[PDB]
Amino acid sequence: RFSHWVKFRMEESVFAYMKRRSDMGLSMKMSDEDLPVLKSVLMNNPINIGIRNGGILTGYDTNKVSY
Amino acid sequence: NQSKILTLQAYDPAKVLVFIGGQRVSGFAADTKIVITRNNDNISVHAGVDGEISNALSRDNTGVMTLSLQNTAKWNGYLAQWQRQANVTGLIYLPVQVEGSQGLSLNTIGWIQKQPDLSYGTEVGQMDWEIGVLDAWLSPDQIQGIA
Amino acid sequence: NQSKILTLQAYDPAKVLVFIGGQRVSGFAADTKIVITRNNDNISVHAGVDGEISNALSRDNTGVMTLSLQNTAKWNGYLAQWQRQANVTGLIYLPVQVEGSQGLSLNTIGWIQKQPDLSYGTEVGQMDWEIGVLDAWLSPDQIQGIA
Amino acid sequence: NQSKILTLQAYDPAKVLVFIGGQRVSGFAADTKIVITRNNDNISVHAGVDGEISNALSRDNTGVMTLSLQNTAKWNGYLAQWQRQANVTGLIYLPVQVEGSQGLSLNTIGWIQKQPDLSYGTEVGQMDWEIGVLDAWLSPDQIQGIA
Amino acid sequence: NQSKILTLQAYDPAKVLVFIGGQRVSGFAADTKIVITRNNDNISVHAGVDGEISNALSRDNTGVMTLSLQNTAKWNGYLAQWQRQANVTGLIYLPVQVEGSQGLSLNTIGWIQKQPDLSYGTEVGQMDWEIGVLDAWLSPDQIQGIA
Amino acid sequence: NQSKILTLQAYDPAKVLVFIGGQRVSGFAADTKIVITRNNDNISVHAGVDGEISNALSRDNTGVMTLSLQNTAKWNGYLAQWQRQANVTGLIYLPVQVEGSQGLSLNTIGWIQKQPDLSYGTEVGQMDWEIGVLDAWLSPDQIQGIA
Amino acid sequence: NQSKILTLQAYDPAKVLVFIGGQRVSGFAADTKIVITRNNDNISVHAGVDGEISNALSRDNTGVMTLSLQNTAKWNGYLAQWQRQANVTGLIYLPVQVEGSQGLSLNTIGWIQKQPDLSYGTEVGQMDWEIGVLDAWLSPDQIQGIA
Repeated sequence: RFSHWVKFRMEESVFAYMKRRSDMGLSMKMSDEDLPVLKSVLMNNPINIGIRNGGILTGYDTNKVSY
Repeated sequence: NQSKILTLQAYDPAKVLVFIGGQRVSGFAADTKIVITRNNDNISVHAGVDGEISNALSRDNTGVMTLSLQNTAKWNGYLAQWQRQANVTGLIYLPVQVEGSQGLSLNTIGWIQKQPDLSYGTEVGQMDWEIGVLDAWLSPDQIQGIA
Repeated sequence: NQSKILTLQAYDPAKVLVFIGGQRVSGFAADTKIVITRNNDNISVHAGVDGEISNALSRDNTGVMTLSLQNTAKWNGYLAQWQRQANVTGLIYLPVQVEGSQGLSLNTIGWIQKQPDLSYGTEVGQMDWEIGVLDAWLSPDQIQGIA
Repeated sequence: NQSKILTLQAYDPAKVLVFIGGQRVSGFAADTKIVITRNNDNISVHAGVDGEISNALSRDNTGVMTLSLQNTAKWNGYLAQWQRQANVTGLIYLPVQVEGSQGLSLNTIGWIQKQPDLSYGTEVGQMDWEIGVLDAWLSPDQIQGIA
Repeated sequence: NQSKILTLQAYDPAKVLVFIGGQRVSGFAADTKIVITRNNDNISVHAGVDGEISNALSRDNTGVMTLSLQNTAKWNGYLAQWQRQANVTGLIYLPVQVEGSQGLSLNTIGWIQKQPDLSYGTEVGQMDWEIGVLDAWLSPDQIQGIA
Repeated sequence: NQSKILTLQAYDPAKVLVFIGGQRVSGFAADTKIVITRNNDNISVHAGVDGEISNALSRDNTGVMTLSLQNTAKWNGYLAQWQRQANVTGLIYLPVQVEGSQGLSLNTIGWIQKQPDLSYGTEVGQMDWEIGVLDAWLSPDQIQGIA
Repeated sequence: NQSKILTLQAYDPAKVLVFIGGQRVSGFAADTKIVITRNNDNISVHAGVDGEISNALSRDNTGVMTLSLQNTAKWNGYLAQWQRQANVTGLIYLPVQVEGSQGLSLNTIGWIQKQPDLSYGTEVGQMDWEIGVLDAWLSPDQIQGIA
């Protein structure tokens, strides 16, 4: 269920931003100066709600690597 | 000496991208583009009479980010609208992101803390918007070879 | 580069209009015409011991506006009369307006907060009148394309 | 542009007359002749929690006037005698008047508030006498056309 | 203009005599010889709520006098001995006098308030002795024509 | 004079080694490499009414060390990772060492006290990391002939 | 004028001797060698309401002495060892002496009050050691003719 929810909401969140950004003209473009914003787009909708609700884990381990 | 060149590609300031709310900022000032600071130091030291030392970890990591824009820039309009939006509706937060071309990045949420001082004269002025950022841990992700 | 011209029409400082009480101000100083500031920041942050964060919306939006005039200007007379008028009769408020030629505007009411320092010497002096403005939200209305 | 000449007669600093006690002052310093200031701002603002705003009118209008004189001037003698006169007899007040050649005037009573710092060196020094003025409302009377 | 010559005899700084304890001081510094100041202003103003004004006459007239001497001067010895003299025996006071060549004089008693900062370097230093003067009313006696 | 040459071998700044955690630091700024300070003076003096003097020995010897690095340096990454490491896991301390080429050394443990102010502009910036050092007694060990 | 030559023998800064603990100091900085100051002024003045004046003699005469040394100097080692010596064993005091070539001398005991700020850069640095001196009465003994 968690995997299905993450998949659906990631697709939803990317599509909604892309369409809204293409409806004012100024459609997204494949360039190094425009692609990074997907980091915020993804970090916003699914991930920052999963962390708050506690489904997604965070912190540091011992494996000696961050979660 | 050429054996200690710290940057093999010249540092181009235009590579530094800033996204607020998902739109790329533009129209910056003359000398400095951004400044990122913390408010509180990392740990607190409580030293006893005889030299016993104990330390504490801070839990307030908020910082402040300054954004210099020419007062003729168009982005002054977007921030000015946003202030009134939040003052009435009560929605203040907004995603913030920074790209460390050859330095440290940043990716968090923030809000407009104060509005700058608008001045008109014989030269095109300047504005220093304060975007308080909720969490201000700098990220080394842009650097390669960090083991 | 010519693909990043931030102003296609040169910024002419004479387009900046200021109306106080319905009459157009004139007789300004050498370098700066006006400066607009707030007194209080927009929101207050109350952070708990364990990191719980909560925010509050300010309700004091008053600001201060400085108006530089040559001490030989005629408008010094109108402001000087107005001070005594309000001190006795008790009517202080007066409409204030600003035109952001290629920037942010302002339209509110204000009053004379303090009188400047009058000095006489070998050069024509200067005066900095303080016109406290009741509400200081800058308006982007002059800018086109604000969606 | 010649259509915005703010003064059709050159501002001659020698027209600024100052009378203390009925005698004309003379023997001034190099750069600045006088400076007039207030101590308190005009009104007080008491803003409530929810934004209710109410204002109060000040009732302390005293100001301070500085008078720069070369330490070789003869008028230093008259002020120095006056200090001792008032310290013993208890009569401090004395009429004060100022003529705003092309600016704001002043006409009130005042007293010597403090004595300056006397210094002797390789150049003729300077003295800054403080003449506290009981009431410091500037007068536009010298200006014509004030409707 | 030659009709406003404020001094018909050039001001010669060497005419300024200073006597402490009855011996003439000598060995002064490069720029400033002396500085005389008061500590308290002349009168106190107590203004009421509704504008009632009343004034008070001060009764502390003590001042401070600074005396610049080259650290190679011989008079540094006399002052240094005097400090220890008073610290043990308890006799501090000593007559002080000043001659206002073309200015204001002074004639009172005083004591050494503090000792300066002695510094040695590549240039002949300087010392600023503080001679607290019991009463600091400047005298116009040197000026003629004071009616 | 050649009989007072204080250094027979020129002082080469590159000999000054700094090791944090066992790795050699590199990528320093333009003018100053490091600065070491204490927080508290060595002893406390308690002087009585009649001149009785007694002294106390301090027991807080902590100091602060500043480390200037160009913001394009790679070592900014290692420190930035370390901050988060300690904030979560609670392990803050880390060995610190300094080599006094022709001066005083240092060898103790320390932690990152605060993070600097990151600024981006037309020139390669700078960063001032604060490495609080637990004990800050400078060591003369590099100097020969210390009897 | 040649009749007022204040020093018939040029002031040679190298004649100023400083002995700490019985060994002659050497390795000084570029501009200033030493600075001697007091902490408290000589007497206290208690003035009554009606002008009654009474004075008190101080009993705290401690001062501070600064000693500028190039950071490459060898004497930095001796002071650094001395700090640890006193911190553990508790013996802090040490004789101090100064020779006033053509000025005021000094002869008392003192201790190291604080350690300076050690900095490494592209130029040979500097250090300002603070040698608190128990009693700081300057002595005119070097001057002849003091009756």
